[PDB]
Amino acid sequence: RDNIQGITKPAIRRLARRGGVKRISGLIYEETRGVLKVFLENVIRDAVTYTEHAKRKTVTAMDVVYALKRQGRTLYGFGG
Amino acid sequence: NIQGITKPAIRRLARRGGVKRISGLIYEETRGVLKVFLENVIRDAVTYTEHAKRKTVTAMDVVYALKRQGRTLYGFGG
Amino acid sequence: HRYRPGTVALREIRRYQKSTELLIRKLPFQRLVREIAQDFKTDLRFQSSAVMALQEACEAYLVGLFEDTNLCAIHAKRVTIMPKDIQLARRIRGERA
Amino acid sequence: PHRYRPGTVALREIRRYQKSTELLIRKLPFQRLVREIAQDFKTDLRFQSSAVMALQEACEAYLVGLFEDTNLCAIHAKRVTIMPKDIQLARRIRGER
Amino acid sequence: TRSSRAGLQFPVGRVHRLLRKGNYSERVGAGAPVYLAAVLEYLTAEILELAGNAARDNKKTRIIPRHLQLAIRNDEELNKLLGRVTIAQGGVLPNIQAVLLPK
Amino acid sequence: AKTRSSRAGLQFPVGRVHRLLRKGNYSERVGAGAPVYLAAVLEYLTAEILELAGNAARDNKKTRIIPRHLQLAIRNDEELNKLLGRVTIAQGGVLPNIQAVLLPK
Amino acid sequence: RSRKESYSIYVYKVLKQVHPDTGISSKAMGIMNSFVNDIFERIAGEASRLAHYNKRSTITSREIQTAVRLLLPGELAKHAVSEGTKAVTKYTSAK
Amino acid sequence: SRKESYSIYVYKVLKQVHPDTGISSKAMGIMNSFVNDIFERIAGEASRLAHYNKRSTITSREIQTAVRLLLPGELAKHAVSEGTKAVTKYTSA
DNA sequence: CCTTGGCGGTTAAAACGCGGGGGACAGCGCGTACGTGCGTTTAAGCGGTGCTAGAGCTGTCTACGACCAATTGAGCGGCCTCGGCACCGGGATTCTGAT
DNA sequence: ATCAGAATCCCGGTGCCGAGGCCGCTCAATTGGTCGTAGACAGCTCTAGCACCGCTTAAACGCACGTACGCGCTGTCCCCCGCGTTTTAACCGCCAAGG
Repeated sequence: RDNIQGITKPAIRRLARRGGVKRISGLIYEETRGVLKVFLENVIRDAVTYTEHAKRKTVTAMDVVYALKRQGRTLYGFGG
Repeated sequence: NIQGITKPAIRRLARRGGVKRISGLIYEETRGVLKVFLENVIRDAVTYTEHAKRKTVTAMDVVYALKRQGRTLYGFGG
Repeated sequence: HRYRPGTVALREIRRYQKSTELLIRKLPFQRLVREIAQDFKTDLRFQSSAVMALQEACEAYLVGLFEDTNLCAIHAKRVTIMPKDIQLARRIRGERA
Repeated sequence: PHRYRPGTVALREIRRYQKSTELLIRKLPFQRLVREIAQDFKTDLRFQSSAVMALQEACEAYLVGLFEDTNLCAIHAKRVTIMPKDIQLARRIRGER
Repeated sequence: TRSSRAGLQFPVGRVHRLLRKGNYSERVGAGAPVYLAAVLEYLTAEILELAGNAARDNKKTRIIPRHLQLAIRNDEELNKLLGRVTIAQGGVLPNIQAVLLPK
Repeated sequence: AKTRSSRAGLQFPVGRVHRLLRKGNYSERVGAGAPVYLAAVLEYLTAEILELAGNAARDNKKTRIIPRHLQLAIRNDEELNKLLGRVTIAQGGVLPNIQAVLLPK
Repeated sequence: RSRKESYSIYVYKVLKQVHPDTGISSKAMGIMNSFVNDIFERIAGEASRLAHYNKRSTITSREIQTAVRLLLPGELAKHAVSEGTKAVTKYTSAK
Repeated sequence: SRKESYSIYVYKVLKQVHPDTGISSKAMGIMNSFVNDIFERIAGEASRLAHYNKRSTITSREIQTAVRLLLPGELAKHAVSEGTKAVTKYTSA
């Protein structure tokens, strides 16, 4: 519960600064939280499918990396 | 040459997407982007033809070049 | 008589919304495609369905880019599209590095 | 110890956080969100440290890219501040929901 | 024949032959071609029924590619699936934004 | 020369690539010249990435290569950024990109 | 001579079950054939990569099922898994 | 367990390129994942080309046209030249 | 027995003059939204503890897929028919500019 | 609003052609067997994920705070568009070829 708000407002501030935002609005945080939640839902579902087919109930690093690979946001350094 | 994509052709292409007012410098940017896209797709198709050892580009080659570009098209028995 | 600007374009948009025929005529786009291809080979030819597929793909890509450009202009509180709008659409698309 | 007009402090934070590379989204709240999301789907889920770190870094990269696209949309619109409509347009052009 | 032994128009022999020629693994299970054929049959069936819906929207019985593309674009799921995929003689939905309507 | 790697004069192992292709489920039979060409292509791509990674490192005067250098090298070069615009490097960040109007006036 | 294969008859049949009073242009029939081939090869490639990562060289019904779970959207994935499981059971039950 | 990696080959390549430069283990994993992804992409594209062309075997022309297709013109040309030089070096002796 | 174009003939399309007025274009009220700080309120994370089934590998057998050769019936090759949807033209819907 | 005046929504007609009717053909999908291995079942093993608090410390919290770039409101100036207009040349027919 309330984990969607777990990403604090200053954390989103730092994310924006890395992105390159100078002026940040107050409703940006909620939309960013929604985008993060949707992307996490997709990647987690893909990784869960990967680990279920393996008959392993533990989500492994290779499962998540392969899920990111299939989603078009392939991430490196973690096997797969 | 590049005038083959005519002013009315660019007008119709823009109006298909819902554009209302078009500037005089839009034609140059549109023709440049279309030239880049055509160069890429025709490059892929000609590379397919070179691989095929044939003399003429086939419809399958164009469709699969589009697919490799991520622009798959239906209607041609791909 | 002389109408006010703006309504006509909406009328042809509504009418052409019911048709799917290819916009660009055959021979000029044909010549453009073949002169671009001449930079890759000499005396090279395409297939008929290959040419039609190239026309469909070019029309679809250009229409998508124009929709992106119009959306960028409207979101920029503008109605007439400018090449900078196309540049923004290309940059967000990721093609331009 | 000073407060300036809006932006120089923003520029300082931007310089600091572009000079820094460590994770901006904190690991514990992000992992808690991941576990909350995964609870609704499947029970008895164990996550590896590298898996959660991969989730965190991929999400950070996607968010930063979306922020870059939003900044491009705003600046192209002659605007400094970003609005939810800016993010809507950026995601519309990007194509990931 | 194995066409109707799986209760599908698409035969098992053709699909299993395609699987064997694709070398998708060392060996293909018995239910894999049947699974694929059933999924394909349902997908083409729903595509064609939304095509018929588009056809009756256009007041025409015979399916034209315009009907197919309207079927693709009305449904949110299919537009999500075949959004990057274009159709020859396809078109797009009736889409009018209210911002540009005259006063 | 006993191993085929010495005959080909490359660095990447031909044997492990051949084993992976065998356990690859993409082809029944593999030619005798494809592995060498693929190894050369992979080596050239790795060298292309590593040259710009070292360029960034020497710009930063850092011997060890952190993922920040990899991401900066991938994003800076037009060819790699166009090629790998959809590719994400862990702990990489993004380029320092300041627009003209972003600087205070 | 070349005897190229086509899914014309099966696609015509399927449209006839879903719409008897509905003709289909050869363009639409080709579109349906292309869609069928695309989806089949998509699920086949997903199963191939699942067999790759799982260190198992056998594609049973489980591999295609998880491929469909990964490929098709949630509600569509659920429907396809249900129908494919029913098809697999009825295929295994009989001769 | 018996999990192979390409760390030593990357180290040797770095030594032959930069004799006095190191790299991190995280960057090593990033390079390993990049190699895996590019290998998967190349294998899939070769598979699709072979299935279209009805070829039961793979030759150098397939991978050459693959390099031409995927990489841009200059990078594709350089990679093709390097691979052809390697093939000629192996075949000549 | 194929694909641009050789081009005849087309007939409506390329190319463009051009007005006018509403939009491009910047300027500027204005002031509510809100950087920046920054203490208050929050609880991060970094290093720990044993819990402890289960990832992974090995066993493992045997159910289940591959291999062989006969098979056998539908898969897609050949020509012909004829009304849905496009066209030729009228008539009536459904709009909207000037009013 | 108010009808004008074209302009779009659906129509009877209409005629020569896209889909789809009739019947083979014909080899590959189908048959059962017999090989034959891999993987799910069974069990194995210790590793880093686990429950949990528990303190730290960089960081999160709240709205008072400046305040500037945002948006009310408009002039600006004009870039273009509506339409006719005339020239453009691509297209309906015509079969190509070559291996």
